[PDB]
Amino acid sequence: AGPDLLQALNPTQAQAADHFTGPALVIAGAGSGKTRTLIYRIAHLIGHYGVHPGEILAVTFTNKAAAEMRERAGHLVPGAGDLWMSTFHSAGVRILRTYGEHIGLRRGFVIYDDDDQLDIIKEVMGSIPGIGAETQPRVIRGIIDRAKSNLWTPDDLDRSREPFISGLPRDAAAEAYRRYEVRKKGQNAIDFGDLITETVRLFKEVPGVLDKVQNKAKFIHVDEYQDTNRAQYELTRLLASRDRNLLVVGDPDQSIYKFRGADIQNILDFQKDYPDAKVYMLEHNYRSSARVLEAANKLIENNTERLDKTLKPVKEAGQPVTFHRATDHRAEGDYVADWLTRLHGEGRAWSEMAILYRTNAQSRVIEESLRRVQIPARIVGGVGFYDRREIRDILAYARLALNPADDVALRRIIGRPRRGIGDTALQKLMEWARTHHTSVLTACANAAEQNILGAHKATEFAGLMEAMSEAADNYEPAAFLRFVMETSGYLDLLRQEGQEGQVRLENLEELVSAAEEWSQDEANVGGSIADFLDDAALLSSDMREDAVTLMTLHNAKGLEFPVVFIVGVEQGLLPSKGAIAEGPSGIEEERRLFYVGITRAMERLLMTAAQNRMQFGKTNAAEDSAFLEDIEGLFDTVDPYGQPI
Amino acid sequence: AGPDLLQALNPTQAQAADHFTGPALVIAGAGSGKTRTLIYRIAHLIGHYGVHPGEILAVTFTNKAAAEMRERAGHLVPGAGDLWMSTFHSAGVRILRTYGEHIGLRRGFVIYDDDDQLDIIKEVMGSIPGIGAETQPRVIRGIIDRAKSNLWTPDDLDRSREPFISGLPRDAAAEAYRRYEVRKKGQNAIDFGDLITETVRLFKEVPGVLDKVQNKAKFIHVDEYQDTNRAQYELTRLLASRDRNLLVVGDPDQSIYKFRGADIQNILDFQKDYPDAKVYMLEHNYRSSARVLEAANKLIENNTERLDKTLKPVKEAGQPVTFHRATDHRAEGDYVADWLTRLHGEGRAWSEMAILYRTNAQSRVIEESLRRVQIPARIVGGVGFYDRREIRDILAYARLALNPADDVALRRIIGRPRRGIGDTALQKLMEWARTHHTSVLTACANAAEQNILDRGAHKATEFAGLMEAMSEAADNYEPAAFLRFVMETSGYLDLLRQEGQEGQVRLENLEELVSAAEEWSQDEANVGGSIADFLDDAALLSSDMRTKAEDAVTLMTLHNAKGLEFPVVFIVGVEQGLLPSKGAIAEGPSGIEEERRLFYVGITRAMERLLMTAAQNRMQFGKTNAAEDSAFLEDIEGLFDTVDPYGQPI
DNA sequence: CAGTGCTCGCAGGTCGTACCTTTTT
DNA sequence: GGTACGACCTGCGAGCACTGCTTTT
Ligand SMILES: Nc1ncnc2c1ncn2[C@@H]1O[C@H](COP(=O)(O)OP(=O)(O)NP(=O)(O)O)[C@@H](O)[C@H]1O
Ligand SMILES: Nc1ncnc2c1ncn2[C@@H]1O[C@H](COP(=O)(O)OP(=O)(O)NP(=O)(O)O)[C@@H](O)[C@H]1O
Ligand SMILES: [Mg+2]
Ligand SMILES: [Mg+2]
Repeated sequence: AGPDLLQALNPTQAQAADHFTGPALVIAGAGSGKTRTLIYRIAHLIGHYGVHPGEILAVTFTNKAAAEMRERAGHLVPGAGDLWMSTFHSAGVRILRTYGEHIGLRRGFVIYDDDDQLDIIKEVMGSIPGIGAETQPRVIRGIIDRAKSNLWTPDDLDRSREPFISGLPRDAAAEAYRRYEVRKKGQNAIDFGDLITETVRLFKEVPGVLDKVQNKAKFIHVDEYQDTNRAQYELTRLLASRDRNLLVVGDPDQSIYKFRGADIQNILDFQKDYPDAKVYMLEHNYRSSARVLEAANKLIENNTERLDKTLKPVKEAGQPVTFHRATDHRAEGDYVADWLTRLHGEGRAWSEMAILYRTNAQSRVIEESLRRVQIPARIVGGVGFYDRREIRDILAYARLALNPADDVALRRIIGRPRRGIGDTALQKLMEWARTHHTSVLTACANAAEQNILGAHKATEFAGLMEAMSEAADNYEPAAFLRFVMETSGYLDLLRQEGQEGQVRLENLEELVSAAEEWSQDEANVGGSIADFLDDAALLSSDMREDAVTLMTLHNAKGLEFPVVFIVGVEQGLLPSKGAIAEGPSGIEEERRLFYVGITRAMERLLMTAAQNRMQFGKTNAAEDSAFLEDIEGLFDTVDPYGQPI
Repeated sequence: AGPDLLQALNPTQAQAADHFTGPALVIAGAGSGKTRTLIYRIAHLIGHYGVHPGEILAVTFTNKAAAEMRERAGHLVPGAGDLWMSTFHSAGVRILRTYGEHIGLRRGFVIYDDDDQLDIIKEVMGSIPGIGAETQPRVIRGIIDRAKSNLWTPDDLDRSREPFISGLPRDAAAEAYRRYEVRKKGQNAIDFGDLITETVRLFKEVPGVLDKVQNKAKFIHVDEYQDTNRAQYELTRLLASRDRNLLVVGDPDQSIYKFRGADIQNILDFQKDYPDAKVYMLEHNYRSSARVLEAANKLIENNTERLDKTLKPVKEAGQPVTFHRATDHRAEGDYVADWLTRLHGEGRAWSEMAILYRTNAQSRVIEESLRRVQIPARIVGGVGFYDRREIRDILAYARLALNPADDVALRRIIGRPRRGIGDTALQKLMEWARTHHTSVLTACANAAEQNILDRGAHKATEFAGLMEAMSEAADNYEPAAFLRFVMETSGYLDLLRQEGQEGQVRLENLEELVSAAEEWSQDEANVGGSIADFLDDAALLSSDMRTKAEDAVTLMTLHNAKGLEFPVVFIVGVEQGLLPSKGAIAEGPSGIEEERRLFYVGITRAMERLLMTAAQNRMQFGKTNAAEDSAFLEDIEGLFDTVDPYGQPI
């Protein structure tokens, strides 16, 4: 043990990793060693001040940094597994899974997925006066999710500034959110946002529970605090409130989540909320060559009313930062394609390189261009593996197995394994659930009996589901799924129309393969199948080698690569058609995004643009990004083969 | 040298049974020993004249007479096994199964039922000028079957006397028969009447075949010759023509089949057709008590223009013949029910008794009144066991398995084990067979390929694939287990199992079909029997196989009864409108006289007691109607004794 | 370009109609 | 009375037309 702070950390990084008690703010620029300090402190609390691992909580946004830090502390300090380290939402689960029965969340409270929460909205919209038969359900969800991100009730939504939200009348939307709650609450179901707001509701209402939890978080670490919303803050303040051992780390230049409700004021107001906090500032960049740093510092400079802090380079100015405008986007794909294999020959490993884009659609062209040259590719945050119809419906059987209520799942799974269950019979069964205010699954069992709703076809279904329930009380997750896949008939469907479907059944076996890992894994000892549906539904962009890493500019936050390709630096993408109509605040949100990208590169940064670009079936002229003007003369533009132009 | 004639037969019976070569007619009244002569000649040909059994043929109308003459043979004479004994239609089968190719019947031609005849008709009658729904199919079937009973061709039908037939224009009906032939023919298929006409057609065109068959029929016997139709006669004359050893037996008073197309002239004109024949006449009734005979003799007496022949009773006048008019038809069922039990305790066994009725609907009432009292009931000629959907649909798989072109069977099967097979796709499949002149089966295999009958393209390939599996299982497999295969693999058991509460008694019948298919191949005459051989045997069955699928009262029609006898016989529904029937009355005297022969046959079945009944009211299919005594009881009045529900005169 | 919705045409089940009653291979 | 056949809904599937690319636990 005995990790001298001064050995692996510079003097102020050391003094901050030495902070023991009280509120602390660690505020510094990109690649200044913020996270690394956060990892060394965790080791320094245990080894020096003798804090027990079980007293420590460290929370970030994406689960990629969460695992990073777990192991990261380990080869210094054992007990990475004794530490509580995850996202706010993962914590939200664990807390509400242990304490849910206090607030009216019973056994079988579900995790209603994003796509899942649409069928709910569609089913409320008919009842509501605010209309467009044209208003997209996902617009209503935008309102709701963001509202719980601000920690507002439907009543607080009646009183919001704007008389119209998105496309809607203030009171209409509020009412949707008011009938959304009643429906989902009556299904014993909670959504993403609830995992935060409901926890905040748990600590305010039952103070004795908070007290017991704060024993597990005595010493509280938060990375990426610049991206925390009002809810997350409120949860944080409540967890700190007893011992006030809260130490948050962040950068304001890096706050890219505003669209989802990120509050830049949370990191910038930290000492107004905690006057007694200590403030540590890091001025040095350890990550990048001075060549890509000067480029970053000159870009972010253009942002106005930002805290101006020193970021001084510690590395010699490296290989010049380059940009290439290729006539086509396909030639942009081939430029990156080509220049990956070149850099490879020179000795760069595939994994040390990564491709960053504004929006996901940009990845399709990139892939095939890699595929062509046969460059191993690893895409992060594409169309999910758990998004695919194959896997999704199986879990809908899995959810409905544990939760007789879910009618959002019943919709997807009643149809595909064709039981010939009627369309008009689905409406009367919804009129059965409408008249009885009832758990829908039992009405189908009672279809032959009672009010008699094609009669028996329902009794045979409740029997197939009871068979899943009895197989849900006892049987193993890996083989319980198989039971479902088989006995539902989904596997007989897929076999019967199987030529394209055979690759679909291949996915379905892989679900058993991933469920083997989950079960035979170390943290899952005696893990329930309900615990698996939990862990699947919260996954960020390991469950979701030596390959080029494709992904979005947003996802990248917190990582670093020796070589980084930023593609689609163009007016309309970087700063986006949305962010252009926003006005200065919009452009300045983007400028931070482009900043985060630039600060990812360690040795080389290669950025590209296209003269023409296609989006869904029309080719359009493309203009260089306004941001390249901001950095002009800090980079050398390049021809498809690599020389200045 | 064994079977001494003068011991078991009276002298003229003996002289007749002694006839060896040349045409011979034995013509006598009821219960005279005509059939009883027929063995003793057959036995006398073998033991005395040294005729070889394989040279002998004996023919009748009903398998019941095929049983009679087989038992009569075996239980009375050694070496009875090779004797060729069956009906005309059964003969037609065996002859056409052996020689068919000479006349253009391919290997494995299919034998259609009478029900079967209607998918063919319903297919053709849309194209012909005489329009349907006014004219239902079963009328057109009536013409064709009767046309071929006369041995006539569509052209001959254009030349019939009547300008209208049943409800139809002469040439319209003729045209339907002309397009029914071309259809049936193109399926490699033939109906019953063909089993005669085609055989007659086979002997006329190819002489060398007739010659080879006439070796097996050198000596020919025909019982019940009075009921033979024009075709049957023509088939007989041809089989006789070479050696002319034909001996026919019969009674004119007994000719009840005119509606069938029976020729009363055939037995009457025998010596005009065979001027060298011998004519033996039996004047004695061995069967019945003098009391049941006098009643018969005095009834038939009323018929006019019939040959007058003395039937003199040999048995003392027995228990008086009784008649009872019960208020209801139910009380008539109850009177029969009641009096059966009575006759039982006094020592009569159930089987010695039988109940005869005119039309089959009369049996339902009777049954339950037997069931009530719990009297064992053996019903002959009711709704067939092989008529039932369960059975019939399985054999439609069997037929179609052997014969790809059977679109009459395909209809009754393709949809039953629901395959998603198109209603509207059946019309496209029929427009495929209409456009291609093809058998239907290969259009289903060619579904995914070719013209692609879609919205279910795969559905048809999976069908023809289920049928090839039935073809290969038809290739080499046991009849018993081959049907099981069909029952399972078609999914017909699956349907009845799934909705199985009522369908369990149905899947029980399907067990019985495997049971009789098991009982059949175990049978002695079936050695190395093909399943094609079974379907042949099944579709020709008269009113053993039908009755099986003991010691019981026998229920059956007056018609079927022809040729049998019982010590006790009930005759029910002797009433104006049943005996002689509402049709027979409208026919006028010829009709009246037919029915009088029909009633005559009933009376002459009874050995010891005949008991006849009537109802004052009779329900048929809803409304209860006033019922009247039959005008025939008038004919026999003072001859019998009326009775009350308990047995004494009113 | 693609994923989703939404409407046409076709399978099968259930429910109300007409005719039945001659008789058999 | 019984059956056998012809007209009425529900049910599912495969070519339209359509419509959306921000960014995420
Ligand atoms: N005292 C040090 N000596 C050498 N390297 C260091 C030191 N401190 C930090 N680093 C390195 O600096 C790099 C980035 O550190 P990091 O913790 O990721 O900063 P960060 O602020 O969390 N990055 P970001 O979240 O994007 O702003 C890592 O490669 C560290 O190894
Ligand atoms: N010579 C006889 N000796 C003893 N019994 C006889 C003699 N002749 C006839 N019988 C019996 O009387 C029955 C009637 O004769 P049978 O020929 O069988 O009926 P049938 O003459 O054909 N009447 P039917 O069948 O209505 O035309 C026979 O079956 C014998 O039982
Ligand atoms: Mg960091
Ligand atoms: Mg006889």
